[PDB]
Amino acid sequence: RVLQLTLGNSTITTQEAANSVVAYGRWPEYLRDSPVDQPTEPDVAACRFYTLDTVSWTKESRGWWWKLPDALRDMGLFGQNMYYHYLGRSGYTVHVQCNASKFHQGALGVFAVPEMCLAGTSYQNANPGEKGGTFTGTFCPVDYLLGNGTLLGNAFVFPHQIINLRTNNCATLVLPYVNSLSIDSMVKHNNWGIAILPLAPLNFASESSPEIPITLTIAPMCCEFNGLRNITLP
Amino acid sequence: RVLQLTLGNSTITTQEAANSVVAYGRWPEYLRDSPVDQPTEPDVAACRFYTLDTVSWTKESRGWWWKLPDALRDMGLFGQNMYYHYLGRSGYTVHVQCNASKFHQGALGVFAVPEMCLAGTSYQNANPGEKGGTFTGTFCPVDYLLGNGTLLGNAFVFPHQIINLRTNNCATLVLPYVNSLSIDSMVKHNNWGIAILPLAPLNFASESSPEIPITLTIAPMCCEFNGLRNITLP
Amino acid sequence: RSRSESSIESFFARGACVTIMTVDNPASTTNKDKLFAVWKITYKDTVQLRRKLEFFTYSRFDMELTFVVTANFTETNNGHALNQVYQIMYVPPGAPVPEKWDDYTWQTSSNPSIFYTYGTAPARISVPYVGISNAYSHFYDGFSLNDFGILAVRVVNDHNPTKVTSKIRVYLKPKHIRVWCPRPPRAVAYY
Amino acid sequence: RSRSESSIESFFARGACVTIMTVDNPASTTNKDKLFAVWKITYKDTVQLRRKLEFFTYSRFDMELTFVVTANFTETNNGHALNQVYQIMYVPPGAPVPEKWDDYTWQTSSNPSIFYTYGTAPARISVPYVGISNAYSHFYDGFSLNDFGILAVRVVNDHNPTKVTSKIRVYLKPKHIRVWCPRPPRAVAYY
Amino acid sequence: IDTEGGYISVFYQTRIVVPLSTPREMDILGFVSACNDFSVRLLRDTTHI
Repeated sequence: RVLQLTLGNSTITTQEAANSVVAYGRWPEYLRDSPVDQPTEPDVAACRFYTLDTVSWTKESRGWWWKLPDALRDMGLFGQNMYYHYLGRSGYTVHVQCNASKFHQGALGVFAVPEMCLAGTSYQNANPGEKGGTFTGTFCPVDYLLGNGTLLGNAFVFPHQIINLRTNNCATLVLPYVNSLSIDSMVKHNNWGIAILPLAPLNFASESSPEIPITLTIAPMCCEFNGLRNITLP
Repeated sequence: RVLQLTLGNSTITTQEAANSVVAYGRWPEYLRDSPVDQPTEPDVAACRFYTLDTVSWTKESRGWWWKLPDALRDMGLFGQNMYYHYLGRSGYTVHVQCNASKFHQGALGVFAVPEMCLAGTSYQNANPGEKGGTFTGTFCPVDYLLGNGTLLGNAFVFPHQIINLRTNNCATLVLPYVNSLSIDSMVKHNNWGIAILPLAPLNFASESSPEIPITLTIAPMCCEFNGLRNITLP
Repeated sequence: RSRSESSIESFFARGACVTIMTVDNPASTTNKDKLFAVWKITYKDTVQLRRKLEFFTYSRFDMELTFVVTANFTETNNGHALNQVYQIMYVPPGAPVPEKWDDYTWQTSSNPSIFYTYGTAPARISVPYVGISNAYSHFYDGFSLNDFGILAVRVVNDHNPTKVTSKIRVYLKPKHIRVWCPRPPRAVAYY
Repeated sequence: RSRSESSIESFFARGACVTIMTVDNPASTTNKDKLFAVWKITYKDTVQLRRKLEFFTYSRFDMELTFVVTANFTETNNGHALNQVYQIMYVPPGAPVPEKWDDYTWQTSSNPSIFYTYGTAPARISVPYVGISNAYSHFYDGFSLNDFGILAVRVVNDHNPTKVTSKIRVYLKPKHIRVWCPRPPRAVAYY
Repeated sequence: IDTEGGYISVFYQTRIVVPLSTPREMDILGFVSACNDFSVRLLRDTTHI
């Protein structure tokens, strides 16, 4: 069975979004009552599954990472909205599938990390746009650290899902908007940050594709923006 | 008394739109029933009063003219819509005021002309964009002809209104969409064309502004576009 | 007083020769190309009709076409011949138009055809509105004029050894007309 | 939008000259065999019709046949003659076809006949479906193609001393058609 | 006749990964047809020789 999800001009097929995890079990929604609260609401075409360029997981692949909204600082509309607008706030459904054959043992951890400050500093350095940033096992923040001198084994606190190949081959984190504010400048501040690390090292059979692809399908949800609308009076 | 008309981010003050004329007494509206008819409906921000650069009417001014939609081939949004879209159709309220002092005798005729083929040939030649095109009294199509070797005196057939200065100083034509089709390529085909000619020659008192300004405030109404939306099926 | 005589129809509806197609009997001797004559139906030649139409911007109209044929021998010689018969081909818009005398197009099933035998009741057919759009236009303010097909005529009797020229007046007469957006009329002069 | 213009009829139903029978006046002088001309009605010559038919495997159709006749003297001589009259014989399937000019077959009562006097309204008849089976076939996968009769034409005025050749176009036009088992169409090329 | 109509492209989104010696040469077939809304008008045969 395969569900075919649609968001206007975009469509994604999904085996079974049974293993969907909403971070902190909070579904993303708009700003509740708590016009005057300037909720410019363009939930039309900026809410379509976008697809980042796939990375090629290999034997010695350390890991990948993308900041959000950053990633979509170009995905057409949404990327636009993050300029004609000063303020905004979107949740996001991140949908990571990585099709592989039944002969590829391996396992990835997808970690959504609120305010993912990757340590070891210059805007561009920490914003790899749409191609994401990679880790290293010794610029590239240390993998088993996630920049921040932490022991990997604890990552699992952060909304996470494990793509153990000999089972599900997809994963879907659902991040809701999270921040110390109620709305904010979507451009200069990346609420989330998705890191994908290989837990079990990718291994396969003799003559088989030695580099399985993994795609990210980030769809901004219930997004909104500030206001330019002023007011007049007679 | 002055009415203050609003269309989102734009606002126009108008003395009294009492002398408003709808061409052929047909108000512009959308495509009636006569989704399947692919009526992509973005009647949001493309429907705001735009304002063309004012022309300076003088003694020896012959006349001016603008093709529509052409004119708005740049007025932000609407101009955009005429590219991301293949098909479209908009009416328009054209609102021509020309503030002058009580000491300026003069009179203009505003003529809306469906399919205004200005004769004497190269796209750019017949599409002066937003600054409009001017006439001449002998490139510049002959004024008392409107290109087409016609006698001026008959213009009045075409939806028209006369700005006789010693009376109303504004004029508002309301064109509805007109064409041999039901929808069309807004870009390569100018449904209307507004020509403003001075009937009574502009004259004034000794030391007074010798060049009264006339502004055009074209607001596209009930506009719509073709479709990119395809369809899938299991 | 009444308006009747000036309604749209009463105005437009009027037989008007719009052209004279001329062909020559396929005299195997020296007939060069007069073998067949072909005309693309367009008002743009008859000032008269043309003018009345440009009084508006748009219009629809089932056009009816009558045919009057007239022959005569070119040589005062003992010109004998058997009653000839003309073929009248209507070529609907966007269809190939004959080139040769015996181009396959005459045979081609699409084209409605007429075999008028000389000296008889004038031939007649009536193509309905054939605009691809919703009305023929008379003016345009865009880039890449409409079609109404082509007439094609050719004699069918073949090896006649006596040249027999023939004119064919076409009398087009707009029927069921309807117009839109009147415009000032052009001075008689420019045409 | 509507489908009408592409229904089976609207598609097939179209006058198409399928051949030109040519005969000569029985000029007792030297006329050899052009005395009469005979054609076995078969689509298999008009690529056009042929093709549209092979789009299917089976079909039934009352065929209507019009006749257009055209004469002219062969000699520029003072060619005189009285309005000739042609005989048009329809020979239903499995019937003997004329051989001589004056073979008994012209007289034979079975054969429906037409006497068209030159220079008049084109002759016309319409044989109904005449398949011995339940539909004409277009393809066969067995052993020992169908018939639709024969046309036969001969001039009737006899001792004319002026040779008068005449073509007779036949304009067959399928009517009340019905088809079965559509098949991919053959490339224009092979015919 | 001749000039628009649109296009349809197919992009490798991800490489076509496979298990064992299975060949790295798949193939794809393409179909086309009309839907109920399709219709035609003004017949015009051209076939000749």
